[PDB]
Amino acid sequence: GKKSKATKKRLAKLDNQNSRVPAWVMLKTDERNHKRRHWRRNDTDE
Amino acid sequence: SWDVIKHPHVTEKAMNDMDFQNKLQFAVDDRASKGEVADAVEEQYDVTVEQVNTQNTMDGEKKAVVRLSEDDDAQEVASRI
Amino acid sequence: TDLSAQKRLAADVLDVGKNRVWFNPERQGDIADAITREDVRELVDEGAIQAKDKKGNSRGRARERQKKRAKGHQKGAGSRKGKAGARQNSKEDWESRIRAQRTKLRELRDEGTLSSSQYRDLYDKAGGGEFDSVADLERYIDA
Amino acid sequence: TGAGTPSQGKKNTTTHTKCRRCGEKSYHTKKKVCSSCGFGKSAKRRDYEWQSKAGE
Amino acid sequence: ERVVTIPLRDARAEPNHKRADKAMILIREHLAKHFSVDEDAVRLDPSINEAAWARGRANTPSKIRVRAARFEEEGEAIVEAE
RNA sequence: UAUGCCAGCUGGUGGAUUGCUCGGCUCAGGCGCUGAUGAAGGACGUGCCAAGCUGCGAUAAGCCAUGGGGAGCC
RNA sequence: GUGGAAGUCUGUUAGAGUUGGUGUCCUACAAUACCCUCUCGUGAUCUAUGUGUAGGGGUGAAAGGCCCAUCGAGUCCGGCA
RNA sequence: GUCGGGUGAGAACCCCGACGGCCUAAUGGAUAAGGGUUCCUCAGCACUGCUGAUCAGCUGAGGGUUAGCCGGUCCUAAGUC
RNA sequence: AGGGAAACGUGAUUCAACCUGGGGCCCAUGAAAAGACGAGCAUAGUGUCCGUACCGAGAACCGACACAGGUGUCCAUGGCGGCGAAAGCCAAGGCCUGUCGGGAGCAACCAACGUUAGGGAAUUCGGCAAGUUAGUCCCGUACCUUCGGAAGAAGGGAUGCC
RNA sequence: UGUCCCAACGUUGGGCCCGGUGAACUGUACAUUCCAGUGCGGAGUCUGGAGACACCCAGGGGGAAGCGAAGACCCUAUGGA
Ligand SMILES: [Cl-]
Ligand SMILES: [Cl-]
Ligand SMILES: [Mg+2]
Ligand SMILES: [Mg+2]
Ligand SMILES: [Mg+2]
Ligand SMILES: [Mg+2]
Ligand SMILES: [Mg+2]
Ligand SMILES: [Mg+2]
Ligand SMILES: [Mg+2]
Ligand SMILES: [Mg+2]
Ligand SMILES: [Mg+2]
Ligand SMILES: [Mg+2]
Ligand SMILES: [Mg+2]
Ligand SMILES: [Mg+2]
Ligand SMILES: [Mg+2]
Ligand SMILES: [Mg+2]
Ligand SMILES: [Mg+2]
Ligand SMILES: [Mg+2]
Ligand SMILES: [Mg+2]
Ligand SMILES: [Mg+2]
Ligand SMILES: [Mg+2]
Ligand SMILES: [Mg+2]
Ligand code: NA
Ligand code: NA
Ligand code: NA
Ligand code: NA
Ligand code: NA
Ligand code: NA
Ligand code: NA
Ligand code: NA
Ligand code: NA
Ligand code: NA
Ligand code: NA
Ligand code: NA
Repeated sequence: GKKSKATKKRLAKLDNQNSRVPAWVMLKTDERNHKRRHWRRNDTDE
Repeated sequence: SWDVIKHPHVTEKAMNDMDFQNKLQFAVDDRASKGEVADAVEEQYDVTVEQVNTQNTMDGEKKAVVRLSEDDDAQEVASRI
Repeated sequence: TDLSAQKRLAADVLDVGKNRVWFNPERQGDIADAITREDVRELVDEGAIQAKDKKGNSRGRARERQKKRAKGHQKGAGSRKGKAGARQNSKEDWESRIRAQRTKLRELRDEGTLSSSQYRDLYDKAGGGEFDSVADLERYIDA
Repeated sequence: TGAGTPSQGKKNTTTHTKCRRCGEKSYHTKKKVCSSCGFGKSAKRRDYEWQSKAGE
Repeated sequence: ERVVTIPLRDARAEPNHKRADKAMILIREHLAKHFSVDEDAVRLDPSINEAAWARGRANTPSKIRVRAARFEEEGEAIVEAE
């Protein structure tokens, strides 16, 4: 498939949202990422 | 108004280009052309841009591989920041 | 130790199939430490990494058969599998024969043995398939 | 051929995409019309009274 | 140490396409018994392996002469073709 | 007296029950238009480290003025 | 003899199809699969991508077949408790 | 697959060698769609993997895609707005 | 220039690609437009913007799954074989991941399958299933027929190696 | 010509034992049953007898009018298409 510049931006953001809640936030909140998306098990939009 | 140069892209590969090819890599505003990147670069570091290669990254940002003239030395230009 | 990464590298550096690269069992540790293509070339030069040789099918037995068949053997009814016209293309064979006979008559003409009228008569007869071969043509020529 | 599983295999065509106007993935790239907001068909936004109970 | 002849007739009890494997097991079992040692301690030199697999996985030889030695602090045997 | 039946005891599983309420539901009074001076909505950004939410818009959890407020804040 | 015609023949060439085994499977590998067998294979042929036709309407070499596992009138939500 | 060996707290299935095999219009090589970071490296094993795992398409963190002359871009097709 | 450890060949045959001709067929007639040519040469400057990773499948796609299904193109000239892009065997390349293993001569029973004396369809709704036959050449070929065909009719013989 | 007379032997993968992984169907209760009888006329459970020490492994499926599906057949509905 041939992706456009926009599409590429979106996939990129999606990848970034795919990170984990940083360790420090755990400590700062005295205590999960519900938007975790696997490439195979999940499906993005467009 | 948006600025052309965002910051220096410093990674192992960026180093190799700098030490062996006299190139500097930067994170630039994706609306910027090679031409603009070239100018912005010369005016900020006072050097002579020979060539610019761009790539829209999977990081949402635009990367520019800027090669300086033999007259200038990437290693040094980068050492002052 | 896991040298699968290196295998991939050596195969590209030696320019050979991964399956042909050979790593010296006594130097896993060192190869294990090979991280760069250059590290690889280096171990290659020390002969710690080498490339096995590729085989080729022997054409020995093929050649002997080729000889027998070139001499006229091993082609009996019991050795044919395709239809006759398959073993020899009838149209292709006719083009061979007719050209021979047309080249023949062409020479005798220039050569003077045949008058452009005798030739013409023979040519037309040949195109009409009256001569089984050049020899048969020559024979007929001699009345 | 089974209209089931075996017919699912040819489904590699892209139709509904991320809509420029509403942000939903309902912009039919072949029709150039959004099935969600109506973008490409109507200047006004797509909306219907049946999207909710009659008295609400 | 000594030279022993291992019968591999029992590998025919195992499905034919897998004789080699079974034979290799018999050989280890044999040495372990005849040299009073744990089958864990029996080391077969590759030569033996190559002998058994010589005509493929399905055509193992009916016997095999094997040279073995016994020793060390936990008890063991090292063997090889002959 | 194995396999085992009934009841209980100690521990567990489970999350009922009781207690609690940052949420709902309904009534009532007030109030009430926005947009080409580009709205509402969306997208993508924006933090020292920042994934979500909120805010904000390349001056990006913010800039300025006046009033309030006060020794704390981010 | 030459020529090389054909909704022509043989053909697991590629590809298309789906006759029998009422085999295997039947909480499957699979909400239509596996194997052997079998039919077509220069044509009314097969096929990719693009494109048109929309629900009492399409499309149909016609079986009430097909229109996203949905068809003697699709699907979704509403009428609707 | 088998015998040795490597690493490791742990090895039938992670890695090296030999021996034995499998794939030949594909189980090889290059790609369209589609996927969307799955690519490489390092660090790991609570999850995922039809057993195990020191391995991984898994978990975490980093890195990676450079064009006047390859595509788009331009033209016009059925047709569409 | 490059590349090769080295040698760093010469001729030939058959010849995919590519080029260029001739014939035949249609109650079927086999796009368009941009653009190029037409229309020289030197030197110099400019050539921005988007894609570019990887999978491309018995684990990266669709099918709820690391699904025995489905999914387009190019490589159709690797060797023996042979009519062959067929079988079978083997290179190059890939793989031991169509991913759980250990043990019993390993019984009954089941799935796939081999061989069964004498008989030979008695089996069964039915020859279902299985089997027989087979490639190639020579001889030879009935009824019928729309004169095309029937036809590989049938039937008979040959077939290796040196 | 193993379709049959009439079956036999063998080959591979299961089946059986062991390590690891690890579901579903189904369940008012009780339940070791058999022969008879009786009952809404088709009973493991009533009545009379008979038999019956408990547990477990493997089997081929006689019974639980076995499990699966608010019977398609038929009739009825001031039902539908
Ligand atoms: Cl491209
Ligand atoms: Cl010609
Ligand atoms: Mg990342
Ligand atoms: Mg680019
Ligand atoms: Mg001819
Ligand atoms: Mg359907
Ligand atoms: Mg035909
Ligand atoms: Mg055919
Ligand atoms: Mg179409
Ligand atoms: Mg009908
Ligand atoms: Mg649907
Ligand atoms: Mg990887
Ligand atoms: Mg690792
Ligand atoms: Mg690439
Ligand atoms: Mg798999
Ligand atoms: Mg018999
Ligand atoms: Mg009879
Ligand atoms: Mg009878
Ligand atoms: Mg039959
Ligand atoms: Mg009923
Ligand atoms: Mg009826
Ligand atoms: Mg009616
Ligand atoms: Na996906
Ligand atoms: Na940056
Ligand atoms: Na108001
Ligand atoms: Na945040
Ligand atoms: Na003629
Ligand atoms: Na079939
Ligand atoms: Na309708
Ligand atoms: Na309704
Ligand atoms: Na050949
Ligand atoms: Na495995
Ligand atoms: Na039989
Ligand atoms: Na039963």
